[PDB]
Amino acid sequence: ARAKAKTRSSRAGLQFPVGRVHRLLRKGNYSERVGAGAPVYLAAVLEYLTAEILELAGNAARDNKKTRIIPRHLQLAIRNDEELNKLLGRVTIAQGGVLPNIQAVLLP
Amino acid sequence: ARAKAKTRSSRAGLQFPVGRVHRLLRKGNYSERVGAGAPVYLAAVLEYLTAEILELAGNAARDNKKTRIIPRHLQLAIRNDEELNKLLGRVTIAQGGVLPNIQAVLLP
Amino acid sequence: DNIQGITKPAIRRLARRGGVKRISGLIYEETRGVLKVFLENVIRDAVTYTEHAKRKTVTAMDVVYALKRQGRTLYGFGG
Amino acid sequence: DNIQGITKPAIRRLARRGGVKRISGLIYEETRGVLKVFLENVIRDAVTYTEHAKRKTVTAMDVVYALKRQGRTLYGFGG
Amino acid sequence: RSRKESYSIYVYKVLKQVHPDTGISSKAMGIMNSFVNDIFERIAGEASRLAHYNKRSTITSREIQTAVRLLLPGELAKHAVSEGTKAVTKYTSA
Amino acid sequence: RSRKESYSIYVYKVLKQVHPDTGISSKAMGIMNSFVNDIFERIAGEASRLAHYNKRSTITSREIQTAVRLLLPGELAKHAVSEGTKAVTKYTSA
Amino acid sequence: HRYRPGTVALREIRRYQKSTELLIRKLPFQRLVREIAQDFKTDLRFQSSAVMALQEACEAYLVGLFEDTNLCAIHAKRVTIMPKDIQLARRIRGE
Amino acid sequence: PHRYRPGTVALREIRRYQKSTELLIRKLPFQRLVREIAQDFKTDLRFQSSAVMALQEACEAYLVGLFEDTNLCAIHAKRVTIMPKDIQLARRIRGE
DNA sequence: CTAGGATCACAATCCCGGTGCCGAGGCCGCTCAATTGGTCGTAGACAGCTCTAGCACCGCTTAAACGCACGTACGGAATCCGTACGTGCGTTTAAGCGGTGCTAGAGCTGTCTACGACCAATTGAGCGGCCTCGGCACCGGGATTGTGATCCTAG
DNA sequence: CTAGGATCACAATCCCGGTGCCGAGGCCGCTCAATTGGTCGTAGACAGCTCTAGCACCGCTTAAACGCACGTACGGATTCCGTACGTGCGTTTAAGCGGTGCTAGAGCTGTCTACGACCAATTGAGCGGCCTCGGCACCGGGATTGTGATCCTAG
Repeated sequence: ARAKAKTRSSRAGLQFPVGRVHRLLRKGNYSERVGAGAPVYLAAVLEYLTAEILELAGNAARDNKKTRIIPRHLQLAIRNDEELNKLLGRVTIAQGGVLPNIQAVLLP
Repeated sequence: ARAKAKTRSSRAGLQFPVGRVHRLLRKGNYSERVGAGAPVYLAAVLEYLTAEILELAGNAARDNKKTRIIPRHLQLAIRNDEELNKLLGRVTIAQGGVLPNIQAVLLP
Repeated sequence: DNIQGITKPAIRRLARRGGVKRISGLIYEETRGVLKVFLENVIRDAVTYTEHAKRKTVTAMDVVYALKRQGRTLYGFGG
Repeated sequence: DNIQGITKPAIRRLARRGGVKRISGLIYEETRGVLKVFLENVIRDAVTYTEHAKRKTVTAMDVVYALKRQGRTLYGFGG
Repeated sequence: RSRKESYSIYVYKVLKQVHPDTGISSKAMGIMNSFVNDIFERIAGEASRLAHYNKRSTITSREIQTAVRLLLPGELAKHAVSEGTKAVTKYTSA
Repeated sequence: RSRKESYSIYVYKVLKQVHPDTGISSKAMGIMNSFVNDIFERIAGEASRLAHYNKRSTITSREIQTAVRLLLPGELAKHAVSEGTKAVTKYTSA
Repeated sequence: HRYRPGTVALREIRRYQKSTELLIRKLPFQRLVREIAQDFKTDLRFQSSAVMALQEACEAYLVGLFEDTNLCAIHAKRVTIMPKDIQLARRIRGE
Repeated sequence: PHRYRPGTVALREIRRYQKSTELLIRKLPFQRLVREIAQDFKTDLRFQSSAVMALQEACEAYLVGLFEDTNLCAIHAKRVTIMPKDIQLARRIRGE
């Protein structure tokens, strides 16, 4: 009898699907061959980024006394961080609105 | 004895290399399969665009009493045609310079 | 004249989200023109995508793609 | 002190190609800063490409690629 | 009918790791799916370009690392690379 | 000795067709090579995306045509499509 | 009681900058979209989510433009946006 | 003797430099700057001559474009003198 | 009698407790895509070698940068006018919502065939290398354009 | 006596002619990459069916748009000042060019091994469907923040 199936995600201690990432790379017309480490690395990077943005959005929600993340919270989190703003510069978050910003010259 | 080799450019009445375009498409990680007509179409389009640019540059050279096309002539040809300028909007032509343009408000 | 459906108060609301305090009377027509140009461009690319798929219904994915290729990536509608 | 090598008359020449007639005295430092930022960005990406190839010499193709990925495609140096 | 794959399950796992008592709306889940797909494409495409430039046929962890350095700004890259490296190490030791 | 392929011969042929008495400098030839490579990779990339969106594995003349319509502005696309169509027709009749 | 010019304008700025709802009426926008699309292909249908996506993109674009128009006005020592500010913004943006 | 009014020589220079295509930054100082900047990323870095030329071409194109947008901003504020606040505005609107 | 601050009116916003609804999160069945184990071929890592071009230095010429003097025109502040955008009340209109009905076409499935990949052979087109000559850059002189200002003129 | 056009002195730029040099265009050898001929198989074209989701219409109910009016404050024109930037000249400096010498490292070739593709069997992870219930949006009504002006006083 063979060994119990152990997912590549679990071997790497990741939540993101390594097998799926591998398939998407192989079938995405990117290269002829795909190394064994490429899906692991990519999955880890995508998991880190989503953890970061979820953490910041949850913080914004908590600051707004809310328990569910909505697009507004995602926009607040993204626009208030210089690095995430620079990464997501040309991205429009649906139902995100804008940051409260009034020019100092307009105040009474 | 087989038949004399006839290039796919000559069969299509093209100056651009259909065979080369086909090879570049197959080995460029674009798709799994490449149709027989794709290289012909692409080559024809490339040829047309090249002809257009070269014609406009030669005209600029002839207007400047010159026999050889230089980067300057190419820049002039591209920036003086709205459509070619739009296509090559975010492109910098080395040693091309700029179009003579002085704001009307600055004139004596 | 469906362009007139973009009313004076809609444009004022859009300006107020943009932080504009005072608005000239000539802004409304300019804005209408700008919007028309933008829309034409996006719709023309979305329809091109639709026609390539041999479909008769513009899908949200056609729009998303059109925006993407124009450098105006939209998040929330499947990509 | 090599940023100072971009002298006042060089900046004036660049402005004159840009069609500028009158130049404030404070423009030179601003321009130097802008150029520094731009250069840093491009060189950073070119060096990244160089390091990936395990090379010790920055090639013109590294620069071309760096410019390309920043939306400043350069024609005339092999791509 | 039929399957449309998405990253919902994995987004929800990560959210439960970082905020156990915080949920997420369907519209935010759609935003997070679009985000993950977009970043995936950006990284894979730059790894592909890197590979092609150097006349290589295999996308390895090195290509991914370089792409991450090129795409992610500042400290994001620093931490992302660290995360990726740790994962690879753990994976290589099973 | 390392051979580097380029479009020089074909750019010169076309020039000689449109301007028999006009030559071209090496720097202009480099500009025209860069141009041809750039437009090639724009068109091919768009055709690839189109194919992928529709879950197709083959790039055909239809994909190229659509990619031309999407990329080339205004009348450029009208004439380019015509040129491409003529070539395919001529090619199909050998 | 009559509020001085500007008070209500700032109150509206705060209100709309705090909210996220779409500000253009749906039915007129849909009509505009369909009218524009008519010139490209006849008898076109539209998914509800296609129209919503278009509206979202258009609104975002216009808000961004108004922001850049406002910066231009402030730089010309004005507080009123004018067509010349939109034109300048667009020119500099590359549009 | 003869003195040209302010503006005459400035317009003559505009015409001359807009008609010519030569590089306007001295090569040796630019090279030094490039090497100084690259030094912070990796040591003992060599540079192809065509790498430096490419950098100089890109930088000069970028700066010319920026000066053009700075000039438009100045003209819109009813000035003829470009000032740091014009460069800043241009860059902000450009997204830089 | 005036300027400034104190005080007042009261409109808009925020906060709180109560209602209730419909979307998010969890559970169950299934199915297909990920895993395991083994085979095989070739892509790239590593070693070694060559030869090119990038770096360092020196001398000489001269073009460009620099510093200073002078003047003028342009940015900026101040004042006044007036019009035209803002705030608000009243009337109108059509957006929004809920419901009903029809049908077009998007999505899926089954079958088949033809179009593209792969292989072997072969051959000619294109690339490196060498070579010559004429097109353009430069220098010199001259004709012309243009700026700045002194002069004569009609009024 | 002026504003205006005419005339002038002068520097800068365009134009014509001669010289020369080095880059461009052509010829040659060969080699490798493109063409010819054939086979195999699976991807896409075409036909048929389903049902979903788009389109069209109708009736109330307000919410929002349109219109008009009174007025203040913001845009814009005009004037004056002073200083900061343009223009020009003499001095200094270091850029540009040529020539030499050297060696690090880029680029290529050959071997071989480890690693990634591929296939068959297995199965458990992930997707569709159903359901429940609690987080949220909404409402009424008080407490609070804020704008505007009326009142009071020392000055």
